[PDB]
Amino acid sequence: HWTLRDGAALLLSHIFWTHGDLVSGLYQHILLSLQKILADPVRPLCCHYGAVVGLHALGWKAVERVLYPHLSTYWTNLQAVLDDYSVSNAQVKADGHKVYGAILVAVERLLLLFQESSSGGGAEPSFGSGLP
Amino acid sequence: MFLYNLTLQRATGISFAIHGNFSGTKQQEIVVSRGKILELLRPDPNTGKVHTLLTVEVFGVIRSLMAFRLTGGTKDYIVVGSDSGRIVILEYQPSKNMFEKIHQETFGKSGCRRIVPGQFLAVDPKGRAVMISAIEKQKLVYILNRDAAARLTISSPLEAHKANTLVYHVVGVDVGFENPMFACLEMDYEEADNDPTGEAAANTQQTLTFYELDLGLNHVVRKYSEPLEEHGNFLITVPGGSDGPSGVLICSENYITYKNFGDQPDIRCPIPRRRNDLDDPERGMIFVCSATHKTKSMFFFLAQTEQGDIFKITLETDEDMVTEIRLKYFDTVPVAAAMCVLKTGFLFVASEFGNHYLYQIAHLGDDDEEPEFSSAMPLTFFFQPRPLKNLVLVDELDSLSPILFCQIADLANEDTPQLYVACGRGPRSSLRVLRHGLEVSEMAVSELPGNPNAVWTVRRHIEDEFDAYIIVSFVNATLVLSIGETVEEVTDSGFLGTTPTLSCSLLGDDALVQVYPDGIRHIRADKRVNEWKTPGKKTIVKCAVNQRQVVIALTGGELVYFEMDPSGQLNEYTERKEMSADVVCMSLANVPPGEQRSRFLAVGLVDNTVRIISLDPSDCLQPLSMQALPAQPESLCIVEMFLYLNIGLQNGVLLRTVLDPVTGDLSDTRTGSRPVKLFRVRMQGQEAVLAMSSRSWLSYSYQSRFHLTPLSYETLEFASGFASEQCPEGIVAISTNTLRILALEKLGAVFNQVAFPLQYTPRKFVIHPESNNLIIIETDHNAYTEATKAQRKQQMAEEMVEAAGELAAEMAAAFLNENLPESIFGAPKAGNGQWASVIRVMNPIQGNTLDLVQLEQNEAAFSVAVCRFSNTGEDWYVLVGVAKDLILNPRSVAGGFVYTYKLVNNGEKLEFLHKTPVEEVPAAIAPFQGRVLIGVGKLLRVYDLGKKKLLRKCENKHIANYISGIQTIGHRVIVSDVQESFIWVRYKRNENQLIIFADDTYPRWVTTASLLDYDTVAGADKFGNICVVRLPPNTNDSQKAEVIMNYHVGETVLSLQKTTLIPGGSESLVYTTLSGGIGILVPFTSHEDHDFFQHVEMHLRSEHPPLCGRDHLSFRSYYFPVKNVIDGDLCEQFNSMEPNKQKNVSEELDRTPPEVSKKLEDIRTRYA
Amino acid sequence: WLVNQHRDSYCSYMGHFDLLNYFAIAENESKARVRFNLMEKMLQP
Repeated sequence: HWTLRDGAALLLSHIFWTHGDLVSGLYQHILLSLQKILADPVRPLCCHYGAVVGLHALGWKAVERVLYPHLSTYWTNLQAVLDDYSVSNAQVKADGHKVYGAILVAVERLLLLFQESSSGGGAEPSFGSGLP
Repeated sequence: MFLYNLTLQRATGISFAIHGNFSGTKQQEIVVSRGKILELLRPDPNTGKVHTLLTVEVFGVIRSLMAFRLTGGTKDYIVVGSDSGRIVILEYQPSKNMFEKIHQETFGKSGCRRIVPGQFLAVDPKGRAVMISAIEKQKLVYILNRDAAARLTISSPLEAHKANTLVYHVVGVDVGFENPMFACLEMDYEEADNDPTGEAAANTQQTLTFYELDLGLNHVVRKYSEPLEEHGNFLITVPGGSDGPSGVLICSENYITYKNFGDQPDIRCPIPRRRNDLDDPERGMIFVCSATHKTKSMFFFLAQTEQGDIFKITLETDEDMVTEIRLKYFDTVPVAAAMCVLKTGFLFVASEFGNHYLYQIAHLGDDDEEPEFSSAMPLTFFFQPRPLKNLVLVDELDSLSPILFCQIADLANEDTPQLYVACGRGPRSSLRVLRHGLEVSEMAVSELPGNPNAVWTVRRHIEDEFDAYIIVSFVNATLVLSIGETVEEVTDSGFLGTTPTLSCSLLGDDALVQVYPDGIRHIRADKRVNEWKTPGKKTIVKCAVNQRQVVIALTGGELVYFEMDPSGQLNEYTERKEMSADVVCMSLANVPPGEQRSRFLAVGLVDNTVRIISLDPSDCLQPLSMQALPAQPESLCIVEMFLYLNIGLQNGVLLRTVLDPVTGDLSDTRTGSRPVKLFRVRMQGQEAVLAMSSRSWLSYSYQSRFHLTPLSYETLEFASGFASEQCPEGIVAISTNTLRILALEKLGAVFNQVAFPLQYTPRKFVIHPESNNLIIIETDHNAYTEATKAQRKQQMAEEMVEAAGELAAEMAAAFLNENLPESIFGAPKAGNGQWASVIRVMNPIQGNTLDLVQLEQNEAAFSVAVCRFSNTGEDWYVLVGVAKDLILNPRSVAGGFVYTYKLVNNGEKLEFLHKTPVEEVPAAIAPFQGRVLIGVGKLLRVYDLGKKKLLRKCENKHIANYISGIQTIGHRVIVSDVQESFIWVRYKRNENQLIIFADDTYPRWVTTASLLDYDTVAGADKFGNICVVRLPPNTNDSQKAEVIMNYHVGETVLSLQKTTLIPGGSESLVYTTLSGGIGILVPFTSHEDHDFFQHVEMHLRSEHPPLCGRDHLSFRSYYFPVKNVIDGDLCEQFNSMEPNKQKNVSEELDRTPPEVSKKLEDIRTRYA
Repeated sequence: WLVNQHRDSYCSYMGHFDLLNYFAIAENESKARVRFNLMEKMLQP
């Protein structure tokens, strides 16, 4: 049932780039609601995974400044995977998008630079080996 | 929309091999290491055959494998180095036939990261400390100690980290009686990052750092720091102390150096060169492996170079130092990764690309004709090639070469689909054909007039190993025969076989029993006629032979039992049981030599209600129970591995039942609409069954498990065993109006193959639809051709003539007369821009070639396709791409050409027609709608047949990457990008323009693509990521493609294809891998089918951890998460669990363990 | 960044056995020469 968010995310990006800059006074409120639902540990993993591409794959101007300062919103579930618990949804599936999060950034630079690469090296080393 | 992972073939490539004693016996065995599969095998000096002991998948990438020994112990331990952040210790139990985990110590992160050890692993040969370290910044020391209970204990690793340091190789150096001593090559790169000019890159030498450990003060300190001159690769473990000096042999580039701590000067010894070598002198020659042989008399080592030359290092040691190093030419073997020398004169060479062989040492090579080479002689030596002369072919295995392309289709007149594998390496390549069944071998073919229907095999004695009488029966006649290696008609048998004999068994020690419906005549060895007449005119329908009992069945449902009296006569029971049906089958198991006799008896009836008949006199001729039957049976038998009940019917079914008076399990499999006859056969000592259908079916037992492997043969009606001097283990199978003898040498479980010699590694091949032919293109890196080698030899011959040595140069004739084979002695070809392009058409039915068309040396073929044009009629065209000026390290190309062939006589003769230039080497050609499309690099164009040049109709430039694959269909064109996942392009007919409307968000290194239907497009990956992309129905025929299933196999998959495997089932995604395994994907039908296996996957992750300590979910979801795919590899290990744990799992699922295993085998039963 | 990403890519080639197997196929070399070349390229990526 994960096609529901994929269609919503595709439409979310569609309205972001089509005409969302004419009289859009909510253009900042849509961004504001993103960290209100994501940057809080009281929410479950289902909605936490629902905002993994709603911020990164929307540009790079006001995106990198958000992803960097957070430490207690991504490292918590990374080391909470070897627990032998009930059914999960994003304990290993959310790691796919964070690897993808270092793809577009590297492509833009090929055409925080050293610190970002060093920080990503301690999280996933296969990202720089599968695609450069 | 759901998939199930199932594999049939496994990785047969050896990456790491060790030698030692792990089973506790006195016979040596080898433990091989695959990429992620642990296989155990042992040799056999008696028969020279090697059989697999146990194959368990560890679900983890193994990076190293080695062993050690304890002081005063008797059993070795297994240490496995993987990509995880933990080390494991294994102890195989021969009785349990399983690997038991001893310790599990997690120290750091897992995966293929920078700070993960596992690649390099070394131990003190005395058995006190072991070293594991990563490439950089990490060095760990584990201390092994045991208590008074003879139990091995492991302590915490020691912190010996050193940042900004590069580790080349770690080896365990044995130095007399002292602390475990370690030598390694270290490198510093601090100056390289601080010198942008480039001066720090030059003249950068490495050191040989020696580490000393203290067991009392618990510290690690660097003792020696000795810089080197040239770069090193690995060290040879040379034992010291009593036997040999305590030193190490460092292999270098074109040189070898011995270095020992103290007052030992360095020894320099150059490596010789083969006479008048055609290779580039600027190229080097290095070593790939080093074997250690521990012999009480003398010690010597073996090495291997790139050219397959074996040099033995013999040391004339002093009291403490060494004198010199000696070298000699001994043997010639193909290119191998690592070899292990075994005791009692055995040498196993484990190849890295090709088949695995097993050589036997026959001669030590003492005082040969070729002089040895040492270091004391000054000055650039040379050696002459020599044949093997020492090793012979003993054993061979069905090792699968890495596969670059595969294709499954129907090319023979039979309905069984054949599998074609294009693999190999250069001259050792072979386009082998895979067949599902066993290897059918014939020894003698004879013709017998009449209609043979039964052949018997009676031995002289029960415990003998040779036969005494063979009888062949007919519908009306019978002839007697005997075996004397001059088999003809025998006369003094004394059988009087005028009447059709139903059966010829062995009742007495050397007596035979013949069955005829006019009376039973016992044929004794002594001149005694024990003829029993049949009361009345009634006849007999079947028989039941036994070692100590005689059972018959008269017409109308009448049963008479005979008992074998030890005095010499026979008795008859005083009661006949009445039955309501007609006897259709009869069977009885053999009397156990240890026990008294058998009790369970099964009688087939038309009423389809089989009843168990007791054999004891207390309850003789009495009903016991009843069991329902589907239809009228045809044959029945009782197999003992533990007895089992087997039921055969008149149609293509095979029913199996456990030994139980009450009805139990009911397992069936398709066997045909033919009467199935089940016989008694012997293989591997245990009993087995042999059913008959349109194809012969065999079901034997292996590792306490019953399989179902059919036989590649036509319809048969009768079969029996065979045992003589020529073939101790054979099977006799009579055919239509002829006599044939079969044998079973190779086990041949699945995927038998036949080899065919080739010249270069084929890339792709296309099946000719009409004349059933193939088109094969060949290209290899640094390859030559016949013309280039011929002119090089002539130029080389002229140069030596020009040299005019002291005219006195008579070796010109000998150089051109004696030529060495390329497949076994290697290929002496060098250069940078040297290639080959061989186009060959081979008939799959035969093994010979049809035409050989060669091309220029600087030309290579990467793609081939068959196209049609509307201007011509039913003519078939062949187009082969040409590569020009390929440069590896920098990106600099020059272009290519496309060759058009007439294809004279539908794939029997090729001729040159014309040429056309292109700006880039083509990669994939796919015609559609009567025209041809060739992807020229980043530019996508549509071509058409012209007079001199291909007419251009459209041009595309939106593709900013290299096109690696083009798949076309009647509506759209699917483009497989090397960087992007998929590009969907539609080409119009009236507009004539390539339109790009959709793409994919996920970047993938797509190697190949396949089409399942109109909407689904599959794709592979360089690492083994298989995904299927579904496009929404609303597409502009803004369109970012979604993904419904993503799964990582863990091994490189280079081909995807979906077809029907066996007639009578559904299709499945059959894909092979680069390791050499074949995996299938089983689709699901109902919701509960996926739910039950989902619960099994959830339960087995916690109830059965992997052997090497690797997390199951993240290992499969390494690159991409696993979606809509259920792993069946973990479910296959359900039979390798303790019964108490299995009982708990079954009760958790509210089922029984027999039923759980039935569904596990049912998945393979349906689609395989 | 260039140094960090290069050192995280070339060093991961040896961990995978099939990636090493693929490297030994594209070139007429053995697994020994392949692992030496990647190890000698660490001096200046």
